[PDB]
Amino acid sequence: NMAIIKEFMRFKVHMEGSVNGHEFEIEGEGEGRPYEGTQTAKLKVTKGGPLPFAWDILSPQFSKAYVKHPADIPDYLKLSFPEGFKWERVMNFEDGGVVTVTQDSSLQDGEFIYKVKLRGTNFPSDGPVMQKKTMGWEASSERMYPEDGALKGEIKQRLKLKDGGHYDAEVKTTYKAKKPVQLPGAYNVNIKLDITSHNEDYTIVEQYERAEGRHSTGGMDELYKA
Ligand SMILES: [Cl-]
Ligand SMILES: [Cl-]
Ligand SMILES: [Cl-]
Ligand SMILES: [Cl-]
Ligand SMILES: [Cl-]
Ligand SMILES: [Cl-]
Ligand SMILES: [Cl-]
Ligand SMILES: [Cl-]
Repeated sequence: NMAIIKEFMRFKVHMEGSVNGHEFEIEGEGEGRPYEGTQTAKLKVTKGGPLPFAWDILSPQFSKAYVKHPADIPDYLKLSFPEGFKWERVMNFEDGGVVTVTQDSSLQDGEFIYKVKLRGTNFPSDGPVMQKKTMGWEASSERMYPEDGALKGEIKQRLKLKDGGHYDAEVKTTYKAKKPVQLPGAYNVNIKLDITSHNEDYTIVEQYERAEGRHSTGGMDELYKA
């Protein structure tokens, strides 16, 4: 609703997780312009810091309410509020690392509330994640489509490395409204996530993300719709 999701919205996030058995907690808050598809966040490691792995595997887990949509693509996730939605993600990294994530999103007292759980496993002890050799995500295209009564997204997601190379992951996410709301058809979401600042050990980190939905069919008529 245009009433309940305002042009500027704040959020609080809590993550509990483990990577290669190393347990941690993160608390953060953020803000942005949901209909414009822009947001920032500041995250703080509150337990298990400093983290012995790349911040970059956590950054994409910290807000799909802030995606710009053409007027004629049902904004399924915005419409799930105030009750909200859940998402479940699997990231298969090319060296056998795996990240599984679950998230609950709701709207409480006019603020989004995000609860995240993360399990990262089988990262090579001397690979770029555990050795902190990553340098942020390339811009991504998430292919969205409805399936089994939920909204699914698939990404071929690419991390830049300090050595000039790259490090890839296959990602699939299911996004499911807690109440029935109309699912969209297939379309793409262009995403760019930046680490804007961090302290030396990444126990305080600031992110920015821009995300915009675009039609993937419909030709010039649907182009730049909205
Ligand atoms: Cl407003
Ligand atoms: Cl506010
Ligand atoms: Cl979306
Ligand atoms: Cl493990
Ligand atoms: Cl390890
Ligand atoms: Cl970055
Ligand atoms: Cl659609
Ligand atoms: Cl478009």
